Amino acid sequence: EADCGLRPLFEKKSLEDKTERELLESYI
Amino acid sequence: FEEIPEEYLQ
Amino acid sequence: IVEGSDAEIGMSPWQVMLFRKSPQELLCGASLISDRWVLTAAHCLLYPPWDKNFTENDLLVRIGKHSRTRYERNIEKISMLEKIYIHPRYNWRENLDRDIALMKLKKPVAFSDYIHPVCLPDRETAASLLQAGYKGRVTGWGNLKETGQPSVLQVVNLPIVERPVCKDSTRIRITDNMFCAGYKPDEGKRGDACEGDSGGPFVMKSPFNNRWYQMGIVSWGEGCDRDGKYGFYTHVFRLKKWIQKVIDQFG
Ligand SMILES: *[C@@H]1O[C@H](CO)[C@@H](O)[C@H](O)[C@H]1NC(C)=O
Ligand SMILES: NC(=[NH2+])NCCC[C@@H](N)C(=O)O
Ligand code: NA
Ligand code: NA
Repeated sequence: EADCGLRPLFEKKSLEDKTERELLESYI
Repeated sequence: FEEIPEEYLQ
Repeated sequence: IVEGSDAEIGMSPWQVMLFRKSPQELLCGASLISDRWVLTAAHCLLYPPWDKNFTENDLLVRIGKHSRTRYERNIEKISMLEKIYIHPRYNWRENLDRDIALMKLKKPVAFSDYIHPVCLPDRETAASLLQAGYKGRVTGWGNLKETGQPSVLQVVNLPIVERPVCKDSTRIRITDNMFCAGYKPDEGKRGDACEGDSGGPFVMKSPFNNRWYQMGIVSWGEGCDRDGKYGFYTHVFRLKKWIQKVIDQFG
């Protein structure tokens, strides 16, 4: 869908979940 | 498991 | 999920529970990819060695859940299946090659704070992110240990493993339609999917567009969280032409 993968309670509100940064830090 | 509404099992 | 943690509310709004009607029990995980389509592992629906061959009316899909066992009134939504589609070259005889299936819902599900679809990868997102060391996220209501069961949805982040290491960890023949993920013994950290997590999603958050993509489907393992073993995942992008053909022909 057009807004696939954007979570209402996180990305849509610019709130981060407690461990997504661990994923980002691995994308070197 | 808690029983689900019967509407979904019919 | 072994060595994971409780999910946050709305953390995985594409999570789907495959639920048997009678007896009422969890069968597998799955994921929401549109308002009418759910993705899962073929072995969740068809595995003749275990006399498993479910039909549409055997099953329900529960979407928007957090608690494993509770009926989450006003939050979860329960959908009936219109049709199951299993990959025509799913190899249940040998190694679970092409372990993928789609389920079309009888009616569209309403999106909410708790119900929202995941993206499927394009070629470029797959090439950029499916690299050894890059971490994805696995979620499910499966067992907490190989040898018990969680109150709420569990989550674990795990690194993709180099293909030679995947191959050298098992006697099973690995194919390009699979990848493996998990920590190595020397890495200290732990975690794996386990019984009941099958069919659920392995997701990655693209750093290019900040969207979550489903790269894998929980497919198979040897035990759970064993040192020197890795979880194996269906390679979603490599099977996407089949996904698209099904949705275009039947959607
Ligand atoms: C699974 O069951 C369906 C319906 O009974 C049948 O048509 C199909 O041949 C079965 N598949 C296998 C591999 O046995
Ligand atoms: N990654 C891992 N150790 N196992 C994945 C497959 C779980 C499957 N046996 C099931 O759900 O029964
Ligand atoms: Na091997
Ligand atoms: Na392991």
